[PDB]
Amino acid sequence: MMDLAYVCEWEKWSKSTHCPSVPLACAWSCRNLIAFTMDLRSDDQDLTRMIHILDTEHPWDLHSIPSEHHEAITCLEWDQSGSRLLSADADGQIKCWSMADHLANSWESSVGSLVEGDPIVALSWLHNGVKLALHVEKSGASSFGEKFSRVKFSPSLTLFGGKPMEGWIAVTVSGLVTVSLLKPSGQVLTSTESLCRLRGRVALADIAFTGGGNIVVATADGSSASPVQFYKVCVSVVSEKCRIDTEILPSLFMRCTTDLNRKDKFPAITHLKFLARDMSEQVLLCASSQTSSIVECWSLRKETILKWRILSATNDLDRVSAVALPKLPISLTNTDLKVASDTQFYPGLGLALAFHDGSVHIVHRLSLQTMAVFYSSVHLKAMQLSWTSLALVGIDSHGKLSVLRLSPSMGHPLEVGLALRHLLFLLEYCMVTGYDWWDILLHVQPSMVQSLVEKLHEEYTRQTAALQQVLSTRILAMKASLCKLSPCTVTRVCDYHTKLFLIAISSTLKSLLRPHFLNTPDKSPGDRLTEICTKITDVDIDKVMINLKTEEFVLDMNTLQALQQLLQWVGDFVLYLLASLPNLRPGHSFLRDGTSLGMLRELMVVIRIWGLLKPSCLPVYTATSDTQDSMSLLFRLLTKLWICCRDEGPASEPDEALVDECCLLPSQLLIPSLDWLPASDGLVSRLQPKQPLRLQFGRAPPKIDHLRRLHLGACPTEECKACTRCGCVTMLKSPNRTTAVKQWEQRWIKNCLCGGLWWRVPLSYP
Amino acid sequence: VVADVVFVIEGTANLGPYFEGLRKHYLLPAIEYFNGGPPAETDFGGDYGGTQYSLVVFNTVDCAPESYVQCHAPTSSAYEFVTWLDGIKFMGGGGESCSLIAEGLSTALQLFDDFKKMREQIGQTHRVCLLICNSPPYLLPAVESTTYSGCTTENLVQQIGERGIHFSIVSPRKLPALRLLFEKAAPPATDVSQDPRHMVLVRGLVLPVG
Amino acid sequence: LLEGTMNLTGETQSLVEQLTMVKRMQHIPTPLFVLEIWKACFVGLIESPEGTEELKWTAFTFLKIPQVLVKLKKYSDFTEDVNCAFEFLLKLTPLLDKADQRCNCDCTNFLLQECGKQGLLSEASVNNLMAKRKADREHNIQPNIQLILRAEPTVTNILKTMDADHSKSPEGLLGVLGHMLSGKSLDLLLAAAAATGKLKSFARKFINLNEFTTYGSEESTKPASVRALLFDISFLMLCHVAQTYGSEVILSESRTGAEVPFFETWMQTCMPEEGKILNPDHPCFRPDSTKVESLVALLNNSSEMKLVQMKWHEACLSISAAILEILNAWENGVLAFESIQKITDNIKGKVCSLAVCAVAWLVAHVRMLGLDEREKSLQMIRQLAGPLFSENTLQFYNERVVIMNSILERMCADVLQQTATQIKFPDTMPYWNLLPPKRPIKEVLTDIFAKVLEKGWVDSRSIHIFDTLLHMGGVYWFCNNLIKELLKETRKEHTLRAVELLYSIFCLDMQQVTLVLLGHILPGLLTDSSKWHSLMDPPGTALAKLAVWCALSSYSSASTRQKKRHREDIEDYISLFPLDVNMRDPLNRVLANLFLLISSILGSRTAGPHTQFVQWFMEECVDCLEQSVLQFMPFTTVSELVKVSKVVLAITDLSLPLGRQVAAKAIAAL
Amino acid sequence: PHWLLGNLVSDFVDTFRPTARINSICGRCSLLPVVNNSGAICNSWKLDPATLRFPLKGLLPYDKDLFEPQTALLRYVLEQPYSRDMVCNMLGLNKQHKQRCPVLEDQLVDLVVYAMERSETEEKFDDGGTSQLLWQHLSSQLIFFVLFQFASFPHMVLSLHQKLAGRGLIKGRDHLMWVLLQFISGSIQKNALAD
Ligand SMILES: [Zn+2]
Repeated sequence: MMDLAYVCEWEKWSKSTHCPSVPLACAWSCRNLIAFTMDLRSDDQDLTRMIHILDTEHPWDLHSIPSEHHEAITCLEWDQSGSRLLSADADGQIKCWSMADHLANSWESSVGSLVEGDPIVALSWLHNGVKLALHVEKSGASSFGEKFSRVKFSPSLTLFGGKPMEGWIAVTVSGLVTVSLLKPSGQVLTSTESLCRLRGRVALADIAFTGGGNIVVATADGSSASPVQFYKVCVSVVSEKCRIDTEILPSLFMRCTTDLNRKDKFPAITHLKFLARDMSEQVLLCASSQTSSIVECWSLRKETILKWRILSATNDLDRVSAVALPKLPISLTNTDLKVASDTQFYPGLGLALAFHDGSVHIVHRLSLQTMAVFYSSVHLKAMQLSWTSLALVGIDSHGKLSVLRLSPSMGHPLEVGLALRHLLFLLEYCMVTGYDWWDILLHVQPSMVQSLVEKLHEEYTRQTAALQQVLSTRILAMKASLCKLSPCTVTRVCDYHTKLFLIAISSTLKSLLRPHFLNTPDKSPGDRLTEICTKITDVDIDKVMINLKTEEFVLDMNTLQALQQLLQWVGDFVLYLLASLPNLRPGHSFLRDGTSLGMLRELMVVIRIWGLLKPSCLPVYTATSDTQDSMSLLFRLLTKLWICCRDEGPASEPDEALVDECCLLPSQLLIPSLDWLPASDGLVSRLQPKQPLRLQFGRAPPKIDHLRRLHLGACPTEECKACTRCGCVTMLKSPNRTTAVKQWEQRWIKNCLCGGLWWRVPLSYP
Repeated sequence: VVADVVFVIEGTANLGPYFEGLRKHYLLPAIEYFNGGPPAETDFGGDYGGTQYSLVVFNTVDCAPESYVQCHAPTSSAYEFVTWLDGIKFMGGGGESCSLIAEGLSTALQLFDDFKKMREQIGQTHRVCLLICNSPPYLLPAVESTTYSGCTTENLVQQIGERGIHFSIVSPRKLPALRLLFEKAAPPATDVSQDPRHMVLVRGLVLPVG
Repeated sequence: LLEGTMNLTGETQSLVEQLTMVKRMQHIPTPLFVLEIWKACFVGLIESPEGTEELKWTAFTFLKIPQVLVKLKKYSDFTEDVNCAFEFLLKLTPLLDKADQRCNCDCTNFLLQECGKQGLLSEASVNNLMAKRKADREHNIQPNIQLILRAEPTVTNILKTMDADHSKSPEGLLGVLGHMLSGKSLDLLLAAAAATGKLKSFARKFINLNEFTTYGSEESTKPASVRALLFDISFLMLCHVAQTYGSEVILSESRTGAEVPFFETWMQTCMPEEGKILNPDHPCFRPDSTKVESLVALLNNSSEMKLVQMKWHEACLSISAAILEILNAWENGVLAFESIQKITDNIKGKVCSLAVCAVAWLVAHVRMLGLDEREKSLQMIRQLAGPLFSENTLQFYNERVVIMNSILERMCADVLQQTATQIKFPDTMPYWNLLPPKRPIKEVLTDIFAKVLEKGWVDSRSIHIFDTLLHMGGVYWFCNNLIKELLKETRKEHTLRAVELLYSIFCLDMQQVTLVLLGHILPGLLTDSSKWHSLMDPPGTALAKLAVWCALSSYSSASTRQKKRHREDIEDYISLFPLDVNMRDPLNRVLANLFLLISSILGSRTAGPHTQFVQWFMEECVDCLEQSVLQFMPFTTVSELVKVSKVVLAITDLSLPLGRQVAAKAIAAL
Repeated sequence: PHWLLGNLVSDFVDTFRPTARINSICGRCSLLPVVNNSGAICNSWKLDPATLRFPLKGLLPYDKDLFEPQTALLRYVLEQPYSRDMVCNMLGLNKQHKQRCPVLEDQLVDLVVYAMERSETEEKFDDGGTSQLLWQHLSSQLIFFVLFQFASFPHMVLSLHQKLAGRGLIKGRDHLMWVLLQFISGSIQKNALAD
């Protein structure tokens, strides 16, 4: 089934007049960023040469790269990761945009190719040899090695090791092909060579890869009564330079020309597409007249040894205006077809076909029979499915950009356990890879959320103890983003983010202490500290601090001073938690977690040691007495709380002595305030099924830096980045470049702790 | 003498602040010892006989869709190697303490196999591998490597220790796991640490004693 | 020079309409006009390559151009002007001497006698012109001009005598046809018939002869061995016509009843042309299974010995399946190479058309194959197109071998270009494979346009490369790059020359080029705020002239690639130009959209170079017109144009009863 | 011109086309001297040392080729033996003052890459075959022009590297190395090695 999640339109910047339309490009990355071009056409033609980057969770904020492309942008293409964007226009000029300062709002291209005057008609990154297959029939198999498995693919152009080179290959409207190879250094090698000796028109082209490191490029000249020719390209590096070796493959003609009843209709091949890059053996063609069209699937299969035979074809359609092929790499064999028909799993078996009326058809891969139909109620000039293929984005024959959700069973009603197992399978696939799971949260209903969270934790267990290491913060981010979606579970998300932050501090503080000499070896001083704090249950802080070799815990008294704000957050969070004990609030989960309270104890002990070395590093508490040791008071109450939960099989409810002592804490100290990270402006909580949000671009339907705990003003003067998932704000450049704890600041250069990207926020100027 | 030098560096936030100090004290002198006298702009690549340097930089698992190891092709210029050591940006990390040492070592093994297919004018040369790390290894077997997939760090460091590769560890923070791996990579059959905090164990190569 | 190079076989009325158009656009005096016609004809004759093109150029200058002048005289004191132009020409002694060295005779004498015969020139004018030419000239084989001028009456009389099969005497038909197959005689007849409009009737005559000789009648060996030769001669000359002068002279254009001839269907579905690639497993190449086994048994019997009744159309349609089974037998290995030699000799020996049909299917089949799979099938062509099998030839064997080697050259050339394979039949393909192998195609375009500007005229080879680039990069790329190369000129002289050349270059596909020009290039130059510094006065006046000449010539209203490609093309001009006579004809839509843009530019603030451009565009719309492109002008332009600065009203209004009111408003209130 | 003047000035300069047409030696780009070492240079062949253009009297609209750098004349003169003083009299070189004349340097580089191309054609059908004679004359000529710093060594070498980069010109690289050896062996002691 299909629901419009939202429709984002330009405001007053439509009504392109007196200059005709142009074809659009669209590219959905692995991270959820849409790069697309549109026909704005207001006071400049550079408004048709701007590349809009739209983060799919905050669509109002649309970045607009002013690409310096003198003709119209033919192709956009994200990386195998999500970090670079290739854009090529007519008259050569492939540009490779990369992020500036790891912001998803600042792009700049330093590298590019140029085959001047020849329009680029196909463009692709080279293949890096990673390919995995999804076994849906092993969805319950309780190990991620059985569900997703790598399929032994070889990368085109391996260079001195197992390591693939990165680079692109483009195919021009003449017979020319060009390969550019990026070195690990900034150098770039280009080579162009004709495809075959008979130089001819290439009006449509496409690029797939094979096992064996061969590119397979298909050319057509649009005439639909002329053959769709095929070339095998092999890249090599000869001693300094790229070298391209081409070879003709079996061409195909097309049915509806041998129909002999009325063969003259459909005279234009309008789309040529391999079914997926790295699936080079099947080809989807789309012949079209002015009003009607035919799509066809062909396959190379051998018996003339190799020979293109048809698989299927549609009967007759409207004129196909756009085509989107899926990206989810299903395993495609016969048992998996059977089990995905039985358990109605349909995410990887669909193509979307827009038409010149409003309709959109999601149609089968192998035998092109229509699986679902969505009537727009004007046509989609560009479509793109997502990487989990649960949502398709599309740009219309107006300014409108819409995101549709496709249900994983295509509208046929499933019992709740099957829907749970489908969405859990996809979230596990996004967990094993690093892809974003936002499109999945389009499909999670509130009433199932809690059950889904349970299943995640059960799948976080029973993996093989290294997967549990590498999937920790990913499953905390997925747990928080799932628990955002339901009113029963909306309270817990703050806890999860502080849990991330706690670990992010804890390890780093245990990273900073370099033991000056190895006493009691084979245990690093993080582990010595944890052992000593877990065996010594003394309520005083002095008695714990005595037994901890405190000539080891030494820093240079410069970074030790610069750690002040993180230590301030530690002390303030401990005090807030203990004062919150007598009362569902931002701290309710931590009171019964023994492990986090142990971590808070360990940080209070190392804070005490560092305070004895230098007293300026300590947090400050405004005390309503002057003969007070506030750190020892909070440590006494923390040990008395933690001994409740460090028991084996305990669940000890806290006794009344702790309750009255923590009632006395606002009398003795002032509980300050705290900032809680997920300032929720995400759409997925705001959306509802059967109701689409109609947004305008740029309309957007106590300020702290959350990572370095600096208080910005009322209206902050220094500029900031915001995370795109959690929403934490940091200032962009560091305040003191000399005194900067780079062990802490350099962790969050490329991402946030939750995982999302940074995104530059504009200043207010009130 | 002829040397096949491979550096394996952890490109994460830890080793971020300490790298500049390590380079002046240990890495830069080690390159000079292989290349007598400091390099300046006259050294040319392309002599397939001679000393050939290489980098392998690895990462943790937080660079989630990006690749784990960035390898550089061999160079005969010590100067290009110095520019590569300047060009590393240490941006990674997050809420973790470990890193992917198995990946860096497996690609170092593939480097040494391609070196062994390269140099046939000499049967065996001085095959030196350094590991500049600040972090204990993960428990993951190696995933993004061919012919060394499914191997832990102990198995790979055994294969480094046999076949006569001289394995060294330079770490700015003294650690138990790194010492255990060094003890394991024992070649078949001196205090070099200028700073007391630094842990430097060099099976092969000569560094001024401090 | 374009009409000489591309369509010799075009009708003279289209050329007269186009030339009168060009004479009205830029106001050309009649003596300079006819002088440019003669100078173009002679220059194109001198620069022609030796072979068929030289015969075609001699026909165009000697026969088609004199007829064109006669039509101009009727449409328009023409004799005084053509006599003036002939004196203008007779001053140019080096051109005429270069031509006379190529003509091997004085060609000006034949021109003056021919224009005397047509009645362009008075006789006294002819005689004093020949006296002047002889005085300036003073300082065994017949030449081709005499052959052509005498061969055109033989074209008419051969039509009228071979209507009746030489009173049904096939021996006579064979002798006369063998005399035609002799050297160059066929080409002379075809060049004369093409230049004089009678190629269609000639093709109908040989096609009807072919239909008559398809079946045959009860006969002994001697009468049938004549009838098969008649099939060979008619077939090979029809293939040579279709490969030289295009295929559309072979088509019947209306066949009442289903009885389309054999050669028309064979050419439709089975013969490679330039833009036609064939499907080897089309249903045309799979007629039966019954007849093809009879035919492979026939080819494996011996010398046919059974040519007495063959139904040659059925045989020629079945050879494709026959050699397909032969190829499968050789790919399995069940047939030896030596039996392959026997089968190829039985094909190519007695009748040569069988080799042409087999080679056509072989070319389709090799074009579909991969690289490594081709090696066997190319050997088949090497045996089918090899030197002559001897000692059982019927009659006229060497001449049929020569014509067949030419046809097989032009069939195989593309496939044997894909893989470097030399078959070496012995120039006959003078303009073929012109582009460099690796160079990007804009460098080709800018170099050829630079050389055409520095000469001042367009060559024949340059016309062929411009055609291949228009076919290859498409219309938009072509027109945009040529207009860019216009707009970076800085001199008045070079800009005006570049525009006068670019109109003729765009006359390859004028209609589509006008749609791209007035729809995509000009609105993108007028709407973009950074672009209009390119619209300065030197190149800008020239560009406005070219746009209005293109608009008028497309309104008042041509190559075979362009016909195929516009039949290919699908576009919705109602959707491209939404617009806020028919108005579903796209040119009216482009013109209405452009005039809306021009009114919007004139009405706005921020006057710059683009306002000067739309001023110039409207001024040459006024000046170039006789009276209509300006029927699409919005009536608010009448008011606004004199707000931005008489006749520019009174011409632009098109004079309806409401149109007088807007006219009288603007003219009185200047 | 400015967009407000426009035709008013441009057409005006076009009416000075015939006067310029009077004052042009026709076919001046394709007229070549016979190089004699005698001195007493006719001032017709003098070029402009900055831009390799013919020095033109007035500001008229001359024909489009007369504003191009005359490289054909300079390459024809540099290919001749004993055209040493004639190239100095053309480009105004003086030998009391060293200058690093750039267009001379680029013409010498293009002469070297032309010799490399013509050596890579065959060079083996005819043993003399004008190739090794050209390389000997290139040795002598280029020694003189780099030795007095009218051109410079390292810019010449790296521009030569940019011309030969990727063109794949390898059959007579030994001759090019020989010519470079003549420069280095001539002047290693005078300059620093970084040159
Ligand atoms: Zn975040």
